[PDB]
Amino acid sequence: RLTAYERRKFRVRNRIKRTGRLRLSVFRSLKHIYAQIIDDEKGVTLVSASSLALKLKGNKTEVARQVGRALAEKALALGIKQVAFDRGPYKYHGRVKALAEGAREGGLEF
Amino acid sequence: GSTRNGRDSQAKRLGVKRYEGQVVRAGNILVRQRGTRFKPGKNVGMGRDFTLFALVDGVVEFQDRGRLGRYVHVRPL
Amino acid sequence: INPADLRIDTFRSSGAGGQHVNTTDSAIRITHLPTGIVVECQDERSQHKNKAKALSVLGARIHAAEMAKRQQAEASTRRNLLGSGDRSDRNRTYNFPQGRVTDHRINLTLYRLDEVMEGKLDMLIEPIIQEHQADQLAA
Amino acid sequence: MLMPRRMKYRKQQRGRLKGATKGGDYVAFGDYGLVALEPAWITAQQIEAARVAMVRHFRRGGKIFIRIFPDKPYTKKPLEVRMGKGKGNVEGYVAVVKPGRVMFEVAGVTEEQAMEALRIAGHKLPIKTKIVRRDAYDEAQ
Amino acid sequence: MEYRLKAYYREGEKPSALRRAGKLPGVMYNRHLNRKVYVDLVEFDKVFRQASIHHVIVLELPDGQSLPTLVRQVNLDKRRRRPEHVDFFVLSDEPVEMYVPLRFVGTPAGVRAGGVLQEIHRDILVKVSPRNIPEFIEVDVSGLEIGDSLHASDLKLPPGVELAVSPEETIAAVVPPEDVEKLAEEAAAEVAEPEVIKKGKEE
RNA sequence: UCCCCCGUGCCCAUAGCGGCGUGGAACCACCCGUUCCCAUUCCGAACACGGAAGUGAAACGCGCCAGCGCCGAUGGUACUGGGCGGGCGACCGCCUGGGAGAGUAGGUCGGUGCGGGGGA
RNA sequence: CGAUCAACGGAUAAAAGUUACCCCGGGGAUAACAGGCUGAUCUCCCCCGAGCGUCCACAGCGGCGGGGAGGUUUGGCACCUCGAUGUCGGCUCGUCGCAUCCUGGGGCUGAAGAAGGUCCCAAGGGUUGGGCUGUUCGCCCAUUAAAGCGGCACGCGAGCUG
RNA sequence: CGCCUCCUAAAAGGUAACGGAGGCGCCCAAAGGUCCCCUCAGGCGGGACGGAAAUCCGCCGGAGAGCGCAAGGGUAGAAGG
RNA sequence: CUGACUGGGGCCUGUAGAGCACUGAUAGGGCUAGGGGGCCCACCAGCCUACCAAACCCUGUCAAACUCCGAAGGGUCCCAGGUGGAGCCUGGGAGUGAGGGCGCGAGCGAUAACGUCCGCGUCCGAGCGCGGGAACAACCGAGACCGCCAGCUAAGGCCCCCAAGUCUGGGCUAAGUGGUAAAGGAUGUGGCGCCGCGAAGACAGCCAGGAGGUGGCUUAGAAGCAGCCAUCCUUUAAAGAGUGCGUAAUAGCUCACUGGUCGAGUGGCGCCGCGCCGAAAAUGAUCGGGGCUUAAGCCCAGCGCCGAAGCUGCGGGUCUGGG
Ligand SMILES: [Mg+2]
Ligand SMILES: [Mg+2]
Ligand SMILES: [Mg+2]
Ligand SMILES: [Mg+2]
Ligand SMILES: [Mg+2]
Ligand SMILES: [Mg+2]
Ligand SMILES: [Mg+2]
Ligand SMILES: [Mg+2]
Ligand SMILES: [Mg+2]
Ligand SMILES: [Mg+2]
Ligand SMILES: [Mg+2]
Ligand SMILES: [Mg+2]
Ligand SMILES: [Mg+2]
Ligand SMILES: [Mg+2]
Ligand SMILES: [Mg+2]
Ligand SMILES: [Mg+2]
Ligand SMILES: [Mg+2]
Ligand SMILES: [Mg+2]
Ligand SMILES: [Mg+2]
Ligand SMILES: [Mg+2]
Ligand SMILES: [Mg+2]
Ligand SMILES: [Mg+2]
Ligand SMILES: [Mg+2]
Ligand SMILES: [Mg+2]
Ligand SMILES: [Mg+2]
Ligand SMILES: [Mg+2]
Ligand SMILES: [Mg+2]
Ligand SMILES: [Mg+2]
Ligand SMILES: [Mg+2]
Ligand SMILES: [Mg+2]
Ligand SMILES: [Mg+2]
Ligand SMILES: [Mg+2]
Ligand SMILES: [Mg+2]
Ligand SMILES: [Mg+2]
Ligand SMILES: [Mg+2]
Ligand SMILES: [Mg+2]
Ligand SMILES: [Mg+2]
Ligand SMILES: [Mg+2]
Ligand SMILES: [Mg+2]
Ligand SMILES: [Mg+2]
Ligand SMILES: [Mg+2]
Ligand SMILES: [Mg+2]
Ligand SMILES: [Mg+2]
Ligand SMILES: [Mg+2]
Ligand SMILES: [Mg+2]
Ligand SMILES: [Mg+2]
Ligand SMILES: [Mg+2]
Ligand SMILES: [Mg+2]
Ligand SMILES: [Mg+2]
Ligand SMILES: [Mg+2]
Ligand SMILES: [Mg+2]
Ligand SMILES: [Mg+2]
Ligand SMILES: [Mg+2]
Ligand SMILES: [Mg+2]
Ligand SMILES: [Mg+2]
Ligand SMILES: [Mg+2]
Ligand SMILES: [Mg+2]
Ligand SMILES: [Mg+2]
Ligand SMILES: [Mg+2]
Ligand SMILES: [Mg+2]
Ligand SMILES: [Mg+2]
Ligand SMILES: [Mg+2]
Ligand SMILES: [Mg+2]
Ligand SMILES: [Mg+2]
Ligand SMILES: [Mg+2]
Ligand SMILES: [Mg+2]
Ligand SMILES: [Mg+2]
Ligand SMILES: [Mg+2]
Ligand SMILES: [Mg+2]
Ligand SMILES: [Mg+2]
Ligand SMILES: [Mg+2]
Ligand SMILES: [Mg+2]
Ligand SMILES: [Mg+2]
Ligand SMILES: [Mg+2]
Ligand SMILES: [Mg+2]
Ligand SMILES: [Mg+2]
Ligand SMILES: [Mg+2]
Ligand SMILES: [Mg+2]
Ligand SMILES: [Mg+2]
Ligand SMILES: [Mg+2]
Ligand SMILES: [Mg+2]
Ligand SMILES: [Mg+2]
Ligand SMILES: [Mg+2]
Ligand SMILES: [Mg+2]
Ligand SMILES: [Mg+2]
Ligand SMILES: [Mg+2]
Ligand SMILES: [Mg+2]
Ligand SMILES: [Mg+2]
Ligand SMILES: [Mg+2]
Ligand SMILES: [Mg+2]
Ligand SMILES: [Mg+2]
Ligand SMILES: [Mg+2]
Ligand SMILES: [Mg+2]
Ligand SMILES: [Mg+2]
Ligand SMILES: [Mg+2]
Ligand SMILES: [Mg+2]
Ligand SMILES: [Mg+2]
Ligand SMILES: [Mg+2]
Ligand SMILES: [Mg+2]
Ligand SMILES: [Mg+2]
Ligand SMILES: [Mg+2]
Ligand SMILES: [Mg+2]
Ligand SMILES: [Mg+2]
Ligand SMILES: [Mg+2]
Ligand SMILES: [Mg+2]
Ligand SMILES: [Mg+2]
Ligand SMILES: [Mg+2]
Ligand SMILES: [Mg+2]
Ligand SMILES: [Mg+2]
Ligand SMILES: [Mg+2]
Ligand SMILES: [Mg+2]
Ligand SMILES: [Mg+2]
Ligand SMILES: [Mg+2]
Ligand SMILES: [Mg+2]
Ligand SMILES: [Mg+2]
Ligand SMILES: [Mg+2]
Ligand SMILES: [Mg+2]
Ligand SMILES: [Mg+2]
Ligand SMILES: [Mg+2]
Ligand SMILES: [Mg+2]
Ligand SMILES: [Mg+2]
Ligand SMILES: [Mg+2]
Ligand SMILES: [Mg+2]
Ligand SMILES: [Mg+2]
Ligand SMILES: [Mg+2]
Ligand SMILES: [Mg+2]
Ligand SMILES: [Mg+2]
Ligand SMILES: [Mg+2]
Ligand SMILES: [Mg+2]
Ligand SMILES: [Mg+2]
Ligand SMILES: [Mg+2]
Ligand SMILES: [Mg+2]
Ligand SMILES: [Mg+2]
Ligand SMILES: [Mg+2]
Ligand SMILES: [Mg+2]
Ligand SMILES: [Mg+2]
Ligand SMILES: [Mg+2]
Ligand SMILES: [Mg+2]
Ligand SMILES: [Mg+2]
Ligand SMILES: [Mg+2]
Ligand SMILES: [Mg+2]
Ligand SMILES: [Mg+2]
Ligand SMILES: [Mg+2]
Ligand SMILES: [Mg+2]
Ligand SMILES: [Mg+2]
Ligand SMILES: [Mg+2]
Ligand SMILES: [Mg+2]
Ligand SMILES: [Mg+2]
Ligand SMILES: [Mg+2]
Ligand SMILES: [Mg+2]
Ligand SMILES: [Mg+2]
Ligand SMILES: [Mg+2]
Ligand SMILES: [Mg+2]
Ligand SMILES: [Mg+2]
Ligand SMILES: [Mg+2]
Ligand SMILES: [Mg+2]
Ligand SMILES: [Mg+2]
Ligand SMILES: [Mg+2]
Ligand SMILES: [Mg+2]
Ligand SMILES: [Mg+2]
Ligand SMILES: [Mg+2]
Ligand SMILES: [Mg+2]
Ligand SMILES: [Mg+2]
Ligand SMILES: [Mg+2]
Ligand SMILES: [Mg+2]
Ligand SMILES: [Mg+2]
Ligand SMILES: [Mg+2]
Ligand SMILES: [Mg+2]
Ligand SMILES: [Mg+2]
Ligand SMILES: [Mg+2]
Ligand SMILES: [Mg+2]
Ligand SMILES: [Mg+2]
Ligand SMILES: [Mg+2]
Ligand SMILES: [Mg+2]
Ligand SMILES: [Mg+2]
Ligand SMILES: [Mg+2]
Ligand SMILES: [Mg+2]
Ligand SMILES: [Mg+2]
Ligand SMILES: [Mg+2]
Ligand SMILES: [Mg+2]
Ligand SMILES: [Mg+2]
Ligand SMILES: [Mg+2]
Ligand SMILES: [Mg+2]
Ligand SMILES: [Mg+2]
Ligand SMILES: [Mg+2]
Ligand SMILES: [Mg+2]
Ligand SMILES: [Mg+2]
Ligand SMILES: [Mg+2]
Ligand SMILES: [Mg+2]
Ligand SMILES: [Mg+2]
Ligand SMILES: [Mg+2]
Ligand SMILES: [Mg+2]
Ligand SMILES: [Mg+2]
Ligand SMILES: [Mg+2]
Ligand SMILES: [Mg+2]
Ligand SMILES: [Mg+2]
Ligand SMILES: [Mg+2]
Ligand SMILES: [Mg+2]
Ligand SMILES: [Mg+2]
Ligand SMILES: [Mg+2]
Ligand SMILES: [Mg+2]
Ligand SMILES: [Mg+2]
Ligand SMILES: [Mg+2]
Ligand SMILES: [Mg+2]
Ligand SMILES: [Mg+2]
Ligand SMILES: [Mg+2]
Ligand SMILES: [Mg+2]
Ligand SMILES: [Mg+2]
Ligand SMILES: [Mg+2]
Ligand SMILES: [Mg+2]
Ligand SMILES: [Mg+2]
Ligand SMILES: [Mg+2]
Ligand SMILES: [Mg+2]
Ligand SMILES: [Mg+2]
Ligand SMILES: [Mg+2]
Ligand SMILES: [Mg+2]
Ligand SMILES: [Mg+2]
Ligand SMILES: [Mg+2]
Repeated sequence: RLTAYERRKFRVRNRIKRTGRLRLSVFRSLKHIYAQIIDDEKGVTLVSASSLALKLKGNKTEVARQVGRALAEKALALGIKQVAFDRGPYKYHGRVKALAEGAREGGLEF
Repeated sequence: GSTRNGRDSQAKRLGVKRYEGQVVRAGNILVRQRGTRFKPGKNVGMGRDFTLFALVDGVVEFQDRGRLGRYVHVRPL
Repeated sequence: INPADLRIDTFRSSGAGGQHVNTTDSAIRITHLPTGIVVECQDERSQHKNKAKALSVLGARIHAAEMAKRQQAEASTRRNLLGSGDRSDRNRTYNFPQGRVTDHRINLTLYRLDEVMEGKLDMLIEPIIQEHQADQLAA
Repeated sequence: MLMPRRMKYRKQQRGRLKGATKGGDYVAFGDYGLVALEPAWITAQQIEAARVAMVRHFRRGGKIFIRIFPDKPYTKKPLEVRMGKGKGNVEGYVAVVKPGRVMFEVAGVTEEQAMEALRIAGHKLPIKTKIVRRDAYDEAQ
Repeated sequence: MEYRLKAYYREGEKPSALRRAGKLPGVMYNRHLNRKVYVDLVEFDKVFRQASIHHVIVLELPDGQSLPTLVRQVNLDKRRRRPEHVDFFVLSDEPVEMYVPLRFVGTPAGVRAGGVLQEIHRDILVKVSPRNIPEFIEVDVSGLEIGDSLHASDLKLPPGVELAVSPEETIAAVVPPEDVEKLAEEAAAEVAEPEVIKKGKEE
């Protein structure tokens, strides 16, 4: 017995995995937001970023954008340029969108 | 006395066409099937009739993933 | 149609057909030993298509001859009970002048036409039933 | 007599009679059993004649268990047709029986009664039979 | 009460040769051991017809050991109706699931009225200690009419023995007898010809 | 490199059902709101945003339990590639090599890769 | 774009019957007769013993089922024969089988006797004349010890009949 | 009489008979493309007209529904709404 | 050198078998809708079941078009062995496109056909050349280049026809079984194995008794042989309220039974052997014949021999290859 949340999660992720690009996964809790860039071909996380690790503070949307910029900076340092956005169970909107936009501003390619 | 039967359709010659370990070129049909008895794996596309074919030159590999199904892959050479 | 009373006679048919009529028998000719009815056919070429019609017409006479002897028995009986003497004869006469319901079998006359020709009467048949015991019993 | 109340298909290929029974080889209900010693298609006519043979011996009393069921249709072309023109019509049903099957079982009855009833029933069947009584080997199954 | 049976170890001997020599191949095992054995056929038959799977059989091994076992499985030759293999379950101090004979005490009143006592279970599955194995379990069937039934819930269990089947499991029933008076209606009973289940645009 | 939690993968029920117990510092959840972005064929349930008074009740995580589900030998057999025989046949045997399924003993209330936050 | 070219690789744009008045080329690659293989059907004999037979399963019977025999029926197959194997019935002449119609011997009998029933042995000889019908078959008349059943290319047309 | 599905087909493919069973000669301007969102049948209990079955509520539920039509394969980690 | 075939390794499969998780089938229970029949009722509720009977469950089963399972095998690829009247590639020339028997797997048929239609194989076809099978295309043996008055074998055989043992060791069968068949029947006969019953003397014969209450649902007058319902008990063996003659009245004989006798084993399963009945068709019979009985039959174990156009020896021909 799965839920709409797990089904929606499998649905969007399976489609992402199929293109073979490195995936930018985003987890969004009530307080924080987390992002890890994953090589599903080895099952390994390459670069990480989160509000909980950056001690970010204020408005959730502006916070997300900043963790997005941070993830980009650390990614480019590793030669990671092209990526595929994994919105998971979340609509592309608000905080998740902000993180994506922040990642793009940093030169991350998608 | 007569028959109300006597009909049958042409055999369709479905099945796997390239077995695990076989050297294929991009485009080689790997499996002919009805529905997804095998699912497309790495470097394997699927046509509108569920046909699996190689996307790259390489070697065929099969994999049984339980409830996730059986997959056909091509490993580049 | 049960077989213990049937002797079936086979042999060659009679008429056109060529060398097949000459050689192959194919003329079934059954004989129903208890009733005596003999229905015998040669119409289709096979004696087994001929066996079918032979059996299917023996029944049509085993049933016809029994239904006769039973309806011949139904008219010999009924003709006696009703009696052609329906001018004035056998059982009872019902007076509507003076109400004398009488049965000439015994004699017993009474005025119960009101209670009989307007209802039941199971007790006024009793003497006709009782006088008919002592009719048989005493002799 | 015995025949399926309904079926998915009217007519059935004949198949084969290889080997000992798949199952049903041990006494499972009554005290004595009638075991088949050679393979055959057993007709519902034969089954019911064996049954009637047993109840008419018991006269009143006992319990008979029939452990084979004729679900296989038997086909025969009309007399005097030639080959072809399709499969013949269903004329009856048979129970496929192979060596070792317990076909009938009796209970509630003395030994001599059980021996005699099953013997007479064996005479109504187209195969050699053997009378057996319940064993620990049977209970252990 | 308790039976003894000389057993012997086997290794590479072919089972066919053993049985042609009058020896019944077998295996003896539990969670600690597993050994290929064989016993003399006629000797085992004398024991098993009494012991069945209900009473303990101790195996007198050639190395001097003596192990208490229960017969756990007997494979029958389907054709010849003869045993070809035995599983001996080596018993130990732990409680064990096993089958215990049912003794149907009394004559059912339905039987007095002409009925028949159908003995659905002649034993019952039970968890119990090997030191605690009863010989039977009595059951009072004299109250059963045609057609009444007893279940495993109605079983009075002795001390230290625990029912291992659902108490809903029926264990006996008193059924109506066979009767020639019914033959006449059964022979003149007409059967409706079998209906074929529809396929395609019919279903 | 150890313990807890949060992500995300692998094995594809030995991982599930049920029952019980446990956890809110942290994390996660409910939770508070519905101004704003966004949303309901009605409904802030969901989706979404802004929040932090409360609660681990639900959910989730972590334990324990074998009633169910799942897994499951070892023996022996069926069947059989090849080789032979027997029977008038329906069919039955022998040799050599392979070898089930059901059942029995038993096994299981998961294991593991990566990256986070926390703890020693 | 125009195909029930649906006989769906679709001979013409355009097409049904009859021949006993018949013809040729072929085939025993393929039917009808006979044989053969088979034995479903046919005949006969067994197995079981439900029940009948006032009583009594088996004098005589034999429910439902079971196993055979034969190769006389009608079929199945298409194996020799289509550069020919003449077919029904009758006549003539037989010969053989025995599952025996008579006669001879015998067992049981619900065998008093006489006459029967049934079963065993037995194939030596015998087994009538007529009416009807092309008939085989069958019905009928008058008899009889009896009025047997089958095989032989349903014996027999280089013997006849037609 | 052509085409499809299943079997006979003897675990690759293929495989005959006047063998066993069913369908096709269409359909859809959305019943198509792409994004997003949603999960069924059935069973039990609750519920005005209202029932075996309208709609509503709750619990149980891996797919036995649905997928335009035959059958098969496939399928809710959608191909279904 | 890539071939058929073979070794290893990977993968593909849903058959045999088996199973019942699905589709259906399914007997017998349990449990329980729905009806049915019976109660009490219509006040609408209320009770019975051994009638039928959905689901569900248990026991027990079935299936080409059912599968939770699932072989042996097969296919295909890779590396290897494999130099063969092998393989690939391109051209020239065909013939064939009526097949048949056998073994196995099925369908059809009737678990009929010297039947029919497929699959795998095989042989005939074309090996109607050779040895065996009495004779006989396809069963067994065996692929004939020619010559030999040399040898070794194959199937099959070794008493005579008729080449080779009237060979050797232990059995079985009296039916000429062998030398032509089924259900089923039968103290034929021969083995094993395993239970009963057996010292207050058995089975079989002689001997003495073998009774008393003596009637019932009870009657077509028969307590006991008349149809049932009957099965109590006793006169200090303890002898039926009854199996065979009279009976819609009785005798009397008889067993089961008890004792007395004379002086030694008896019955039952199960596996196996070999025989018996069941067993009737048409020109004259017969296993090929003659003939065969501790076999000249059958089973087991042995040594030897005969036996072909197979193999060897010797000589020759021709082609190919190698010198
Ligand atoms: Mg939320
Ligand atoms: Mg038709
Ligand atoms: Mg067909
Ligand atoms: Mg067609
Ligand atoms: Mg085809
Ligand atoms: Mg085809
Ligand atoms: Mg097909
Ligand atoms: Mg395949
Ligand atoms: Mg498509
Ligand atoms: Mg496509
Ligand atoms: Mg692998
Ligand atoms: Mg790969
Ligand atoms: Mg005429
Ligand atoms: Mg003509
Ligand atoms: Mg004819
Ligand atoms: Mg068939
Ligand atoms: Mg039959
Ligand atoms: Mg048939
Ligand atoms: Mg015809
Ligand atoms: Mg014909
Ligand atoms: Mg046909
Ligand atoms: Mg048929
Ligand atoms: Mg029938
Ligand atoms: Mg069977
Ligand atoms: Mg029989
Ligand atoms: Mg079982
Ligand atoms: Mg985690
Ligand atoms: Mg707590
Ligand atoms: Mg919890
Ligand atoms: Mg907290
Ligand atoms: Mg707190
Ligand atoms: Mg607002
Ligand atoms: Mg604002
Ligand atoms: Mg708050
Ligand atoms: Mg909690
Ligand atoms: Mg969650
Ligand atoms: Mg298992
Ligand atoms: Mg094993
Ligand atoms: Mg084999
Ligand atoms: Mg066979
Ligand atoms: Mg083997
Ligand atoms: Mg082996
Ligand atoms: Mg298997
Ligand atoms: Mg297993
Ligand atoms: Mg678990
Ligand atoms: Mg849990
Ligand atoms: Mg994990
Ligand atoms: Mg990994
Ligand atoms: Mg950390
Ligand atoms: Mg046109
Ligand atoms: Mg049409
Ligand atoms: Mg055409
Ligand atoms: Mg045309
Ligand atoms: Mg077309
Ligand atoms: Mg055409
Ligand atoms: Mg075509
Ligand atoms: Mg044409
Ligand atoms: Mg044209
Ligand atoms: Mg044209
Ligand atoms: Mg034109
Ligand atoms: Mg025309
Ligand atoms: Mg035309
Ligand atoms: Mg013309
Ligand atoms: Mg004319
Ligand atoms: Mg004319
Ligand atoms: Mg003229
Ligand atoms: Mg003229
Ligand atoms: Mg004219
Ligand atoms: Mg002319
Ligand atoms: Mg001509
Ligand atoms: Mg011409
Ligand atoms: Mg000509
Ligand atoms: Mg011919
Ligand atoms: Mg032709
Ligand atoms: Mg012909
Ligand atoms: Mg003809
Ligand atoms: Mg002809
Ligand atoms: Mg003909
Ligand atoms: Mg003919
Ligand atoms: Mg002729
Ligand atoms: Mg001829
Ligand atoms: Mg002839
Ligand atoms: Mg013949
Ligand atoms: Mg016959
Ligand atoms: Mg015959
Ligand atoms: Mg014959
Ligand atoms: Mg017949
Ligand atoms: Mg006979
Ligand atoms: Mg008899
Ligand atoms: Mg009588
Ligand atoms: Mg009598
Ligand atoms: Mg009687
Ligand atoms: Mg008789
Ligand atoms: Mg009869
Ligand atoms: Mg028969
Ligand atoms: Mg003939
Ligand atoms: Mg004839
Ligand atoms: Mg014919
Ligand atoms: Mg004929
Ligand atoms: Mg012909
Ligand atoms: Mg011909
Ligand atoms: Mg032919
Ligand atoms: Mg001709
Ligand atoms: Mg000529
Ligand atoms: Mg000529
Ligand atoms: Mg001529
Ligand atoms: Mg001539
Ligand atoms: Mg005679
Ligand atoms: Mg005489
Ligand atoms: Mg006489
Ligand atoms: Mg006399
Ligand atoms: Mg007299
Ligand atoms: Mg006499
Ligand atoms: Mg006699
Ligand atoms: Mg006699
Ligand atoms: Mg004579
Ligand atoms: Mg004579
Ligand atoms: Mg004569
Ligand atoms: Mg005359
Ligand atoms: Mg005349
Ligand atoms: Mg005449
Ligand atoms: Mg005249
Ligand atoms: Mg006539
Ligand atoms: Mg007349
Ligand atoms: Mg006279
Ligand atoms: Mg006389
Ligand atoms: Mg004559
Ligand atoms: Mg004829
Ligand atoms: Mg004749
Ligand atoms: Mg003639
Ligand atoms: Mg004649
Ligand atoms: Mg003539
Ligand atoms: Mg003539
Ligand atoms: Mg002549
Ligand atoms: Mg002539
Ligand atoms: Mg002449
Ligand atoms: Mg002539
Ligand atoms: Mg004339
Ligand atoms: Mg004329
Ligand atoms: Mg196929
Ligand atoms: Mg297939
Ligand atoms: Mg295939
Ligand atoms: Mg195959
Ligand atoms: Mg192909
Ligand atoms: Mg159609
Ligand atoms: Mg859309
Ligand atoms: Mg629902
Ligand atoms: Mg409701
Ligand atoms: Mg309501
Ligand atoms: Mg409702
Ligand atoms: Mg579906
Ligand atoms: Mg439809
Ligand atoms: Mg090479
Ligand atoms: Mg190769
Ligand atoms: Mg190769
Ligand atoms: Mg290989
Ligand atoms: Mg099978
Ligand atoms: Mg099932
Ligand atoms: Mg089961
Ligand atoms: Mg089967
Ligand atoms: Mg099966
Ligand atoms: Mg199949
Ligand atoms: Mg299958
Ligand atoms: Mg398994
Ligand atoms: Mg394999
Ligand atoms: Mg292979
Ligand atoms: Mg391989
Ligand atoms: Mg090589
Ligand atoms: Mg060559
Ligand atoms: Mg060649
Ligand atoms: Mg070369
Ligand atoms: Mg040339
Ligand atoms: Mg040339
Ligand atoms: Mg040609
Ligand atoms: Mg031909
Ligand atoms: Mg052809
Ligand atoms: Mg052919
Ligand atoms: Mg062939
Ligand atoms: Mg021949
Ligand atoms: Mg063959
Ligand atoms: Mg075959
Ligand atoms: Mg087939
Ligand atoms: Mg038959
Ligand atoms: Mg043929
Ligand atoms: Mg044949
Ligand atoms: Mg055949
Ligand atoms: Mg052909
Ligand atoms: Mg030729
Ligand atoms: Mg040859
Ligand atoms: Mg050849
Ligand atoms: Mg020849
Ligand atoms: Mg010869
Ligand atoms: Mg010779
Ligand atoms: Mg020959
Ligand atoms: Mg020869
Ligand atoms: Mg030859
Ligand atoms: Mg040569
Ligand atoms: Mg020599
Ligand atoms: Mg030799
Ligand atoms: Mg000789
Ligand atoms: Mg000599
Ligand atoms: Mg000697
Ligand atoms: Mg004799
Ligand atoms: Mg002889
Ligand atoms: Mg003889
Ligand atoms: Mg016998
Ligand atoms: Mg016999
Ligand atoms: Mg004997
Ligand atoms: Mg004997
Ligand atoms: Mg009485
Ligand atoms: Mg004999
Ligand atoms: Mg000797
Ligand atoms: Mg020689
Ligand atoms: Mg020589
Ligand atoms: Mg040579
Ligand atoms: Mg030389
Ligand atoms: Mg040379
Ligand atoms: Mg050469």
